[PDB]
Amino acid sequence: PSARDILQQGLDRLGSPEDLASRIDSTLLSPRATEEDVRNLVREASDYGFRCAVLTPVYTVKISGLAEKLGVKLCSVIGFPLGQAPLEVKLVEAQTVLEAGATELDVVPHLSLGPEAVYREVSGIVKLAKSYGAVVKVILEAPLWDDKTLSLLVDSSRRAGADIVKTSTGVYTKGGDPVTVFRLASLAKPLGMGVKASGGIRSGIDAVLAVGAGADIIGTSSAVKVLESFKSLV
Amino acid sequence: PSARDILQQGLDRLGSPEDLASRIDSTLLSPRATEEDVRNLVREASDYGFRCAVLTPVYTVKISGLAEKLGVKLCSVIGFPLGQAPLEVKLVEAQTVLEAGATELDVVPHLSLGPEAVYREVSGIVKLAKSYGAVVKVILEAPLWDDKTLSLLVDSSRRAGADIVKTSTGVYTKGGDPVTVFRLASLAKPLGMGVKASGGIRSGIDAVLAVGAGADIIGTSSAVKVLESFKSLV
Amino acid sequence: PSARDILQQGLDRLGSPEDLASRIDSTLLSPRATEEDVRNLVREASDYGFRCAVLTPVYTVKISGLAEKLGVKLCSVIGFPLGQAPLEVKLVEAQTVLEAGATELDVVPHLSLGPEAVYREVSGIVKLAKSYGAVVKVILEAPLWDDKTLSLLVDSSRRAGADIVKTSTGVYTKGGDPVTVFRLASLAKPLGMGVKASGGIRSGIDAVLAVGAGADIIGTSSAVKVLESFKSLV
Amino acid sequence: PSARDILQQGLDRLGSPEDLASRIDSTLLSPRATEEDVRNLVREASDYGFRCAVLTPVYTVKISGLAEKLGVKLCSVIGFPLGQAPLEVKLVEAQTVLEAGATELDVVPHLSLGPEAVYREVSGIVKLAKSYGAVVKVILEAPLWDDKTLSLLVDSSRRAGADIVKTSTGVYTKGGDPVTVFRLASLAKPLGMGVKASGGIRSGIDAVLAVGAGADIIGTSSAVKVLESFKSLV
Repeated sequence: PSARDILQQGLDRLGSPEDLASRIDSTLLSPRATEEDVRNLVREASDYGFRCAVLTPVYTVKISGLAEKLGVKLCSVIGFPLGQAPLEVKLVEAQTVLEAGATELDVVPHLSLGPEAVYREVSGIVKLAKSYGAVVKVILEAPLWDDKTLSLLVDSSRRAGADIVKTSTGVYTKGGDPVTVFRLASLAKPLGMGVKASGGIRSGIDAVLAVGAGADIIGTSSAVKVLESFKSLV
Repeated sequence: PSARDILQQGLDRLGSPEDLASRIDSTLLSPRATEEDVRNLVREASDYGFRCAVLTPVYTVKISGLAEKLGVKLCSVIGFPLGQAPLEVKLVEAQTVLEAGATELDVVPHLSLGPEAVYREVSGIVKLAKSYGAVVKVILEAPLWDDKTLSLLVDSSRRAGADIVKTSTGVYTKGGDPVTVFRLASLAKPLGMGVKASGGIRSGIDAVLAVGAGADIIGTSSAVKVLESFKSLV
Repeated sequence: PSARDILQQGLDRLGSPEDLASRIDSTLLSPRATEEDVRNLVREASDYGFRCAVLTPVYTVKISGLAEKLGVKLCSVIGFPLGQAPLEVKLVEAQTVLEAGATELDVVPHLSLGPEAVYREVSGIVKLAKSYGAVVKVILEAPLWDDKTLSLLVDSSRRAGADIVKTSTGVYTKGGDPVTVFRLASLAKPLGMGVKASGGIRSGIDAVLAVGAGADIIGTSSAVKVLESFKSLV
Repeated sequence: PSARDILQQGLDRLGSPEDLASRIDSTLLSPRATEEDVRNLVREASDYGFRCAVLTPVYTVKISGLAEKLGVKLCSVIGFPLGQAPLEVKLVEAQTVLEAGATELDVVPHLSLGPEAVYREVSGIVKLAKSYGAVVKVILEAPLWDDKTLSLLVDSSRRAGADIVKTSTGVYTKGGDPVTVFRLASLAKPLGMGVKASGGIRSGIDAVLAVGAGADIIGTSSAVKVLESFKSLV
């Protein structure tokens, strides 16, 4: 795609602030995040109509009550952000979050073990997830691998039953840029998988470019600012 | 302007690679730059049809012969990048480059001395530049000032007779982003002055966004990559 | 302490490369780390006589056989690096690594829930660790808190029965610098707890400075370079 | 040298705060620096006994009166920080500063033109400088070149009549670290040239390590903090 292609595609897909808001997974995954910050995250998600609230396992559970009351979908990260705890540990972690009402999981598999291990690991998590009717997004840290390796990873995710593939944890890499988004999307979309872009998305512009590049969902810890920035540059 | 506004404005103005190449001030201002590098810069500027080649005073002089032969317009930075040498020094520097054939000057005034001082100083080099029919672009390091102060600097530049105002040196600040570009453009355009965006412009998308925000000229040390990036994202 | 004080204290404690190597927790906690990399880490730990090898739960388990064969002590990070999975999850994770032979745990508690919560949580893993005669190092992300808050965290760690307190995860903060190390040490040592410095320790000089500031143990992903750098600056 | 060597050497040379203060060239070379900041720089230089005040040409001239009254030696940067204005322009610049009372010049030659050009250029500046009994420090941007090239540069400076060689402009590179300081010192000292380290020196510790590595003079824009940091770590 050309530069013009990505800009035009973004414009074709985001006609209104509501369109953008509906694609944003409002996130809070900071070592400093308090219960108060989490409450504010969920309330604002409802206030602005964001796709869902993304939290760590503990806060997902603690805030599930309020989220249910306000009708805010909850997404929890799993084995995040390093992803090198054993499969059993991630399942116990996913279980507690699923039992609490979380309907989506942003999973970090043990990527460095290779495509086959990722397939076996993700399949195990998707299995638990399906029993709750939960959606699984697989974080692939795309900036770390070449295309051949990213393809193998996307394919293992597909074969595992995953719905969406995510570009980055936003910790070890950043994947909110058009190039990284396109690298993942050019592989995921043909297979019918959704695409989530995350990492450094701070402006409405950043958001529109990511969508134009192929992202279906926008992950960001600055959801409100991204939305306001979309409406007005300054 | 909204995020959509700047994207659309960028698309409306840059329909072809030629349109882009025509607005690009291909630059080389590095402590590592060699004569060989400069020859390559000027030759490729000719190859790609870039707006001009931007160089330091010494290389502007050394390459003037080649530039003339290949029909490449030359632009020299003056008092770059700190701008705290006295006017007398800057005038001697400009005089030498003008004597060599440079038709544009990207001047860094002693900004921190205040709007009035900038007015007097720029009025001086503009007077000199005019005798050679050369254009003057005033670098204002926009990211350093609030809107009130930037307006004062833009106004002084206008009063002094300058043609264009530039967002940044790319050294002490980076002003290639849409917000910075708009901040300057919103003030300068109503006054009939041109706007040049510089600082961190590495992709074709960066270029299109800067133009959409109001930049007439794009300054970049990666002219070739920006152009190729414009044609193909990856 | 004065700058001279920390330098002198560092020199007084590290007379030989062996003294240094003996205080180094050779670490590998990367999303890119492969089994091969881990084998190399453990083998070189043996070669250089490093204090132990620090790994993620999965690799701690996979390498336990080799580690035992080469007589390399194993330390696993727990709930690393964000620490916001519930205690139950962290306990399962620790249990598996302890079952494999790990004798030390570098634990990341859910710091942002407050001192009291940290006390209860750490008391839990310490109880488990004790049944295996394993040592527990509590990561406090010192750079994130003021002295009053850090003191509260140090005190909770002490009350919970932890042996050592660690300055940082090396991910959300970097705590290998003398100031951070002293901030922690000034609080922990008077309480009889050990101090581990981690985050950005790349040179032998970084190591000596951290020890001079009060670090008993040095955590680093560049163990070999730190040692060689200790022997020769260049 | 070993890590211990550099720490011990620093301690041998900096026994008191006064020792450190006497080696510090208190600097202010910011695009934001105002006349008020400059006055404060000079007053404090006297207050703490720093070696001298380092300023841009314009401020050197504007503050010379006060500096003379307080007995504060003045050092001006020349052709700083890019160094690619012609020799004649730098001489006019050096002249105005010398005529004002500046007794030291921190010169940035056009390094990328090669050793021979640097020799011819520096000789020209040293010539003007000697007539005022002024000292010349030649900035070599050491981090940019290999040892062979740095040696050629140090030798051209020596042959040119320069007194001191400086590691960095602090703009295009940073040379306050032990490694970079040693690289320059191991070449300069045998030839009897002084050594100035600059770039990122913010702590008393940073200062002591640089001296231990061979720096005779410490350039820093945080002179007061470096000195206070030397006396007390926190």
